[PDB]
Amino acid sequence: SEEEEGQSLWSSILSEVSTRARSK
Amino acid sequence: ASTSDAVTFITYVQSLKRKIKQFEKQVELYRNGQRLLEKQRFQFPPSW
Amino acid sequence: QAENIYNRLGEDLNKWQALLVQIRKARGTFDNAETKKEFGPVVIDYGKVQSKVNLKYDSWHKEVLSKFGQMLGSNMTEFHSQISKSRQELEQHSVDT
Amino acid sequence: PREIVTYTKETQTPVMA
Amino acid sequence: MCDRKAVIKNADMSEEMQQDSVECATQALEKYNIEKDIAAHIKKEFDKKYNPTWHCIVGRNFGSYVTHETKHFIYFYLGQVAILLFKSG
Repeated sequence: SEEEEGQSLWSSILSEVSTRARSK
Repeated sequence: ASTSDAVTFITYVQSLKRKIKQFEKQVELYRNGQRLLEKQRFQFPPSW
Repeated sequence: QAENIYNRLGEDLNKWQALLVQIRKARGTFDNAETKKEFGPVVIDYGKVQSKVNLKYDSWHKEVLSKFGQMLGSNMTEFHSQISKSRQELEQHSVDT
Repeated sequence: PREIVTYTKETQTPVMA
Repeated sequence: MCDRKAVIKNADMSEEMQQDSVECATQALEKYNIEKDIAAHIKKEFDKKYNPTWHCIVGRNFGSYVTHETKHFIYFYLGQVAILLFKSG
């Protein structure tokens, strides 16, 4: 569904940005 | 070469000398901010 | 980031419906029944952390529900304001000038 | 004369349930 | 005591009219143990205040369709009874 698709897309984008920030 | 240009260069040097303390304060603020944003995990904005 | 999530989601009604559908699906995906799902000789004690994390995922779903509630309150207020302005115009100085 | 302002405030009015 | 307040679900009317209607309906419901008698008291107060006569809706199940003139029309829920009191003329 496009609903969960957009939710997971925002989730994946946030995950990628955070993981880039989470090099540590 | 001109007297006015030499005075302008001297004024720029004096402004840099006066702003050296402000630049050191900004450097300390930048170091503290980098440490804080790293520790808290406050991720920078993508366009930021 | 909540602000980033809201900015990406925007004020499109289809966006709000999609956010609601996805959040409902995700919240339904957290049916915590078995806690100590120990896969091997060493018991992986994911139980209490996973139960509290599912409570936190539902808490994030409730926070998203509240944020979408505020967004839909703003959107419904805007739609009702526009429709009521049109109705007030029709009541005071109707289209038949 | 008297004009008709049909600015009806239609809404969802549910029964008790 | 049930609170016959109003939520922002549909509100295009006069505030004084809405407050008078809510207070009259709740007071009549509290005073008269019969729902019909409470409705009669509410109608009597409304016809005494905003001239006679008009009928309002206060009950469990409520819904209709009419050209609701402004300043005396709303569609909400006043506590345990749906608040749909619109005066047309």
